Amino acid sequence: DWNEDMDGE
Amino acid sequence: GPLGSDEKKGPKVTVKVYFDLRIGDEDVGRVIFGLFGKTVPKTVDNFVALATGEKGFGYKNSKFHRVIKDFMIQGGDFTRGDGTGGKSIYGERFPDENFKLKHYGPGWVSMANAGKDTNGSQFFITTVKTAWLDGKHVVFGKVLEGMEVVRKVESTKTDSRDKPLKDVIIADCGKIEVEKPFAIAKE
Ligand SMILES: [Zn+2]
Repeated sequence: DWNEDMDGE
Repeated sequence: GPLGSDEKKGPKVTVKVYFDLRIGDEDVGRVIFGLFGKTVPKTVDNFVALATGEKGFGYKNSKFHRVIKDFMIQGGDFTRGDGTGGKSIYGERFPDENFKLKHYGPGWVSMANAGKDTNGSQFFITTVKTAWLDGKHVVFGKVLEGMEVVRKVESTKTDSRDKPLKDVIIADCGKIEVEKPFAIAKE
Protein backbone atom coordinates (compact mmCIF):
# COMPACT_ATOMS: atom_id res chain seq x y z
CA ASP A 1 0.00 0.00 0.00
CA TRP A 2 2.80 2.38 1.01
CA ASN A 3 4.83 4.39 -1.52
CA GLU A 4 8.09 5.77 -0.05
CA ASP A 5 8.65 8.53 -2.66
CA MET A 6 5.14 10.02 -2.34
CA ASP A 7 4.04 9.09 1.23
CA GLY A 8 7.38 9.48 2.98
CA GLU A 9 9.11 7.15 5.42
CA GLY B 1 21.57 15.98 10.97
CA PRO B 2 23.51 13.65 8.64
CA LEU B 3 21.84 13.90 5.18
CA GLY B 4 21.60 10.18 4.36
CA SER B 5 19.61 9.64 7.55
CA ASP B 6 17.59 12.86 7.04
CA GLU B 7 16.61 11.78 3.45
CA LYS B 8 15.30 8.48 4.84
CA LYS B 9 11.20 12.87 5.25
CA GLY B 10 7.44 12.88 4.73
CA PRO B 11 4.78 12.96 2.00
CA LYS B 12 5.04 14.97 -1.20
CA VAL B 13 3.06 18.14 -1.69
CA THR B 14 1.30 17.85 -5.08
CA VAL B 15 -0.94 20.94 -5.04
CA LYS B 16 -1.54 24.00 -2.83
CA VAL B 17 -4.62 25.82 -1.61
CA TYR B 18 -4.86 29.38 -0.27
CA PHE B 19 -7.35 30.89 2.15
CA ASP B 20 -7.57 34.67 2.63
CA LEU B 21 -9.04 35.10 6.11
CA ARG B 22 -11.01 37.86 7.87
CA ILE B 23 -11.77 38.33 11.54
CA GLY B 24 -14.75 40.64 11.89
CA ASP B 25 -14.22 43.38 9.30
CA GLU B 26 -10.43 43.01 9.41
CA ASP B 27 -8.29 41.19 6.81
CA VAL B 28 -5.78 39.04 8.71
CA GLY B 29 -3.81 37.41 5.90
CA ARG B 30 -3.31 34.36 3.71
CA VAL B 31 -2.77 30.75 4.75
CA ILE B 32 -1.31 28.33 2.17
CA PHE B 33 -1.69 24.56 2.54
CA GLY B 34 0.33 21.93 0.77
CA LEU B 35 -1.80 18.87 0.08
CA PHE B 36 -0.69 15.24 -0.26
CA GLY B 37 -2.47 14.26 -3.42
CA LYS B 38 -0.50 11.08 -4.09
CA THR B 39 -1.03 9.84 -0.52
CA VAL B 40 -4.74 10.64 -0.10
CA PRO B 41 -5.90 11.54 -3.60
CA LYS B 42 -9.67 11.34 -3.01
CA THR B 43 -9.49 13.42 0.15
CA VAL B 44 -7.22 16.00 -1.45
CA ASP B 45 -9.44 16.21 -4.59
CA ASN B 46 -12.45 16.94 -2.35
CA PHE B 47 -10.65 19.71 -0.39
CA VAL B 48 -9.19 21.35 -3.52
CA ALA B 49 -12.54 21.23 -5.39
CA LEU B 50 -14.24 22.91 -2.43
CA ALA B 51 -11.52 25.56 -2.31
CA THR B 52 -11.97 26.37 -6.04
CA GLY B 53 -15.77 26.24 -5.83
CA GLU B 54 -15.77 24.28 -9.09
CA LYS B 55 -18.81 22.16 -8.18
CA GLY B 56 -20.94 25.28 -7.58
CA PHE B 57 -20.44 25.20 -3.83
CA GLY B 58 -17.53 25.24 -1.41
CA TYR B 59 -15.51 27.10 1.17
CA LYS B 60 -15.66 30.72 -0.03
CA ASN B 61 -17.53 32.85 2.56
CA SER B 62 -17.79 30.03 5.15
CA LYS B 63 -16.62 30.44 8.78
CA PHE B 64 -14.25 28.84 11.26
CA HIS B 65 -17.07 27.99 13.62
CA ARG B 66 -14.92 26.51 16.37
CA VAL B 67 -11.58 27.61 17.81
CA ILE B 68 -9.86 25.87 20.75
CA LYS B 69 -6.57 27.48 21.81
CA ASP B 70 -3.67 24.97 22.17
CA PHE B 71 -5.69 22.47 20.13
CA MET B 72 -7.11 23.40 16.73
CA ILE B 73 -9.28 25.65 14.57
CA GLN B 74 -12.16 24.05 12.65
CA GLY B 75 -14.28 25.03 9.65
CA GLY B 76 -15.68 23.92 6.24
CA ASP B 77 -19.38 23.80 7.21
CA PHE B 78 -20.56 25.84 4.27
CA THR B 79 -24.25 24.82 4.60
CA ARG B 80 -25.01 25.52 8.30
CA GLY B 81 -21.83 27.10 9.77
CA ASP B 82 -22.06 25.28 13.11
CA GLY B 83 -20.60 21.81 12.61
CA THR B 84 -23.75 19.99 11.55
CA GLY B 85 -23.45 20.63 7.84
CA GLY B 86 -21.37 20.61 4.69
CA LYS B 87 -21.08 17.91 2.07
CA SER B 88 -18.37 16.36 -0.09
CA ILE B 89 -17.94 16.41 -3.87
CA TYR B 90 -18.81 12.65 -3.77
CA GLY B 91 -22.09 12.91 -1.89
CA GLU B 92 -23.09 13.89 1.62
CA ARG B 93 -20.15 12.03 3.12
CA PHE B 94 -17.37 9.66 1.99
CA PRO B 95 -15.24 6.97 3.57
CA ASP B 96 -11.89 7.18 5.31
CA GLU B 97 -9.34 6.88 2.52
CA ASN B 98 -6.37 5.78 4.67
CA PHE B 99 -4.56 6.73 7.86
CA LYS B 100 -1.11 6.83 6.30
CA LEU B 101 -0.40 10.24 7.79
CA LYS B 102 -0.45 11.38 11.42
CA HIS B 103 -1.12 14.67 13.16
CA TYR B 104 2.63 15.23 13.46
CA GLY B 105 2.54 18.67 14.97
CA PRO B 106 1.11 22.13 14.56
CA GLY B 107 -0.26 23.08 11.17
CA TRP B 108 -1.47 19.69 10.02
CA VAL B 109 -4.81 19.58 8.20
CA SER B 110 -7.25 16.76 8.85
CA MET B 111 -10.87 15.80 8.17
CA ALA B 112 -13.50 16.28 10.87
CA ASN B 113 -15.90 13.34 11.28
CA ALA B 114 -18.74 11.81 13.31
CA GLY B 115 -17.30 8.32 13.39
CA LYS B 116 -15.96 5.85 10.88
CA ASP B 117 -16.49 6.76 7.18
CA THR B 118 -18.21 10.12 7.74
CA ASN B 119 -15.92 12.63 5.97
CA GLY B 120 -17.71 15.61 4.41
CA SER B 121 -16.32 19.12 3.89
CA GLN B 122 -15.40 19.96 7.48
CA PHE B 123 -11.70 20.06 8.32
CA PHE B 124 -9.48 21.19 11.12
CA ILE B 125 -6.02 22.69 11.36
CA THR B 126 -4.02 21.55 14.37
CA THR B 127 -2.16 24.14 16.44
CA VAL B 128 -0.36 21.49 18.49
CA LYS B 129 0.59 17.83 17.96
CA THR B 130 -2.71 15.92 18.37
CA ALA B 131 -1.52 12.32 18.37
CA TRP B 132 -4.70 11.08 20.09
CA LEU B 133 -6.57 11.65 16.80
CA ASP B 134 -4.13 9.46 14.82
CA GLY B 135 -5.81 6.59 12.99
CA LYS B 136 -9.28 8.12 13.49
CA HIS B 137 -9.12 11.31 11.40
CA VAL B 138 -7.74 11.42 7.87
CA VAL B 139 -4.74 13.77 7.58
CA PHE B 140 -4.27 15.24 4.09
CA GLY B 141 -2.22 18.47 4.26
CA LYS B 142 0.09 20.87 6.08
CA VAL B 143 0.21 24.64 6.44
CA LEU B 144 3.22 25.85 4.38
CA GLU B 145 2.86 29.60 4.87
CA GLY B 146 0.77 31.78 7.09
CA MET B 147 1.06 29.77 10.30
CA GLU B 148 1.09 33.20 11.97
CA VAL B 149 -2.41 33.84 10.52
CA VAL B 150 -3.54 30.48 11.90
CA ARG B 151 -2.22 31.60 15.33
CA LYS B 152 -4.23 34.85 15.08
CA VAL B 153 -7.40 32.84 14.51
CA GLU B 154 -6.45 30.38 17.32
CA SER B 155 -6.18 33.28 19.78
CA THR B 156 -9.42 35.05 18.77
CA LYS B 157 -11.93 35.46 21.62
CA THR B 158 -14.60 32.79 21.84
CA ASP B 159 -17.79 32.08 23.76
CA SER B 160 -18.46 29.19 26.13
CA ARG B 161 -19.07 26.82 23.21
CA ASP B 162 -15.74 27.79 21.53
CA LYS B 163 -17.46 29.84 18.80
CA PRO B 164 -15.50 33.01 17.81
CA LEU B 165 -17.19 36.22 19.03
CA LYS B 166 -16.13 37.85 15.76
CA ASP B 167 -16.84 35.76 12.67
CA VAL B 168 -13.70 34.30 11.10
CA ILE B 169 -14.47 33.98 7.37
CA ILE B 170 -12.75 32.59 4.35
CA ALA B 171 -12.93 35.75 2.24
CA ASP B 172 -11.34 34.09 -0.80
CA CYS B 173 -9.81 30.72 -1.58
CA GLY B 174 -8.46 28.71 -4.46
CA LYS B 175 -5.74 26.43 -5.70
CA ILE B 176 -2.12 27.01 -6.71
CA GLU B 177 -0.49 24.47 -9.01
CA VAL B 178 2.77 22.81 -7.95
CA GLU B 179 4.96 22.02 -10.97
CA LYS B 180 7.37 19.71 -9.16
CA PRO B 181 5.88 17.86 -6.14
CA PHE B 182 8.13 18.09 -3.09
CA ALA B 183 8.55 16.24 0.22
CA ILE B 184 8.14 17.97 3.55
CA ALA B 185 9.20 17.01 7.10
CA LYS B 186 6.99 14.83 9.35
CA GLU B 187 6.81 17.39 12.12
ZN1 LIG C 1 20.06 17.13 8.94
